[PDB]
Amino acid sequence: QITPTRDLKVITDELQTLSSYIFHTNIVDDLNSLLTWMSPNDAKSNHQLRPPSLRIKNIIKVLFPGNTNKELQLQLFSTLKEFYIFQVRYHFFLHFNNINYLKDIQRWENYYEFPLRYVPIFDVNVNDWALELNSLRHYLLNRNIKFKNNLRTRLDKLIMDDDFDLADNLIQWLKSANGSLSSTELIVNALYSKINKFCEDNMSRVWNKRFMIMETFNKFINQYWSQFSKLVGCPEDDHELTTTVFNCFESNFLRIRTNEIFDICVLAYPDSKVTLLELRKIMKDFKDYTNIVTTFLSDFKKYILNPSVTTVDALLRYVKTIKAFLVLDPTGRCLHSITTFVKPYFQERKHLVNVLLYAMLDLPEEELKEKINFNVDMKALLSLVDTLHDSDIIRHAMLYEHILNYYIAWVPKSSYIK
Amino acid sequence: CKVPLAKNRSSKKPSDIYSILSEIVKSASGRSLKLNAGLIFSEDKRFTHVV
Amino acid sequence: VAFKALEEDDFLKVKQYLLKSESLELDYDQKINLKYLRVKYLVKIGDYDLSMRLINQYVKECCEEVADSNWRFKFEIESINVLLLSDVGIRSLPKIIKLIDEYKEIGNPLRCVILLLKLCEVLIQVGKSMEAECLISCNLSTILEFPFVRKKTDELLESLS
Amino acid sequence: PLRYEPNNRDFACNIIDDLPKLIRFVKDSKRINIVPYTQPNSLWRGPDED
Amino acid sequence: VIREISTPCLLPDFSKIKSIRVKMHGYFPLEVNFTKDYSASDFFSGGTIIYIQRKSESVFENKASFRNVEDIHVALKRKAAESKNYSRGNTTSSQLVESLGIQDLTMVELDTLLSAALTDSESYNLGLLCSDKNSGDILDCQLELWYKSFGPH
Repeated sequence: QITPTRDLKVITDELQTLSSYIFHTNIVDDLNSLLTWMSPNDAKSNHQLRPPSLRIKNIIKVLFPGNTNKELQLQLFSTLKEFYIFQVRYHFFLHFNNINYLKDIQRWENYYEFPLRYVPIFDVNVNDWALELNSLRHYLLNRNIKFKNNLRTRLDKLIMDDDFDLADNLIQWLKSANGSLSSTELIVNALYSKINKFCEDNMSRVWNKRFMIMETFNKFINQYWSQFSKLVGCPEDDHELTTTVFNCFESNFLRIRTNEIFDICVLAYPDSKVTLLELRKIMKDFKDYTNIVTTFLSDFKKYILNPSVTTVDALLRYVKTIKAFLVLDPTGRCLHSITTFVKPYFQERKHLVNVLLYAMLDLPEEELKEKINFNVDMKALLSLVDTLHDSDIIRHAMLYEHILNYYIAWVPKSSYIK
Repeated sequence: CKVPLAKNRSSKKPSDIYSILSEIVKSASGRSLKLNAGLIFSEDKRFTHVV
Repeated sequence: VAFKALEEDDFLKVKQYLLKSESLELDYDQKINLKYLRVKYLVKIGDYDLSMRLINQYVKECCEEVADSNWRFKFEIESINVLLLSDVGIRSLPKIIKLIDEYKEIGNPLRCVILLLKLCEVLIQVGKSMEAECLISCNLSTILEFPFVRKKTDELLESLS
Repeated sequence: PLRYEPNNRDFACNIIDDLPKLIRFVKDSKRINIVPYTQPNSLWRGPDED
Repeated sequence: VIREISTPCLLPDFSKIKSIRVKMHGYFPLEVNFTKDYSASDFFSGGTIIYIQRKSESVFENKASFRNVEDIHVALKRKAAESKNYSRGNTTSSQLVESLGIQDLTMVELDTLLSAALTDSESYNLGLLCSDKNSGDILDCQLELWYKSFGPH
């Protein structure tokens, strides 16, 4: 995209000489009047967003109603293009440091292109006017850091507020500019932020539902996928993109549940136990287990291991967590790790042995009250009892078949994890 | 003709004075293959079953 | 003595010593110092076409023959000085950055600070000294801890004024 | 609580952490023993396990 | 017949192999063809392991324009991968150099050079760079020299 420049003075003199020779009339003063009108450098003689008078329009009609005259007109048009190109960049450079927002550039674009409607100089088949404006946009992107940062913030704000049409207008402006801030990174970041907030809004504090990640993914798709596909321009049926979006949703769901696992296991159980089964379908790596247990132990000890908490409720919540994690983890290795971390605190409390064995044998409260000097919560006692009592935790032809069905059908610190 | 082997730039607790000295005096007096094996075969529990 | 002579601008004495260098039998550790001494001397004279071809050969052979990372660092920054001194330090931006983050992990503060000054110096010969002043202001506290860089650090301050 | 987030503009690297931590000499009745150094006020200021 | 396998897999006999190539998003591809002069056995005689060089996602690589296609799916995958580490900001030196506004190596250098002159030899030099057959931020260079030549002063 090489553009030539031949100085303001030279082209002005060339324009004056050509007009004087071709027209043989004193339109040079008028020609000076028009060029000032198209020139944005002088704010007094230009348009100032005002339509021209009859004089300007008539002269344009004269300019735009043999071969030597035709080519002379062609160089005159080329010289006018150079002058207009010269004027716009100089004006743009005069106000280059004054640009801090997108709305500034369109109003300047409108400011520059206001005379363009009244005087046609740009060929329809040649998108020259687009070329230099894209060139200036590319430069503004690649020279003005604060403008680049403002665009990032503006696009992020617009996509947070569901201002989709303007966001699309922003993106086309970016792809037209072809600057160092490619739209692909922006919409990825905008999409990633939007899905996270939507996930935070929807799948927080709710655990009693089943296959709810399907519901949230479906709800989000119905609400924004068409707009997002329009923004990107990719076909609506992009399978791989939807799969990656789904993979991010479940990753977010894993992250939130890890953060909330304490309240999930302590309070919401057993009502949230269904979510635990859904969680069991998701965790696959050792790091996930370690993060879950270290987070769970952190919150548990922060709240439960206070000696200020009643020992009866402490054990009651403790066993509630044990069964919850056992349902979550059939192996029970996490239970062992939780166990090994928590026992010294249990030995710290003194009445734990008596009350627990009495809970084991379901002793009546009267015997408890005879020799125990601290109140024991009866509704806790019944609840722990109910949890404790929860118990949801031909003869020759078959030998040929079973020997094939059992031996050919290939099935693909101690144990302490009973 | 120079088979320059690439030195593995491996890289956390700094510990204390005594622990380091105890370590050195204490030290004074296949794993990769198996680690590969867990990667050479994967995506199933067949190898453990056959062993 | 030669290094002190270089500091006191006694070019005649150091020049005579380099003549002894090429025909002496020297230990490797000694060899590097004289090898490092020569490049520093050539910088002061002003000829950089010879030194630039000379410094790169040294560092290239300072990584294959002997894996001396410390002497590699000292040679690299000399080349950085040669470039920015010739009003073109922008070529060194890829080189300086790759060392910064590399030594951030290592954690040697002296390495981290020296590259900061070089980074500051390149930014001021661009015409963007505004942000260079902003960066140096925040880090001024931790760069005065090292003595021998203070002379360079102080001198840059009057330049900003 | 101080929040000292890592910033590129902060090149003020720390070396005390790289240096090995000091220790203390305390002698009991049986013999002279060696313990890791703790600041006199570190017991109530140390990073909680909790 | 093209045979696609995972990394820790037992390739067939070396003498029957004609070429092998590695392609994956990230590390730039490496493809070697075995002619009659050298067999795979001789190539792997020193060792059965071949090393690959890392590609670089450097800010300096993308001065003004992106030659990279930057597909939406891989970009989303990379952001998700980065967020996984982040879950497990201006903390990177590349952001620092981005904040400094000195990403464009050439544009910065010429701005320093044009600061003042415009000697004929150097003037033709910048013009030669402006009219380069192939380069990057050519329009940026063209538009600076226009600013220097006929801009405010």
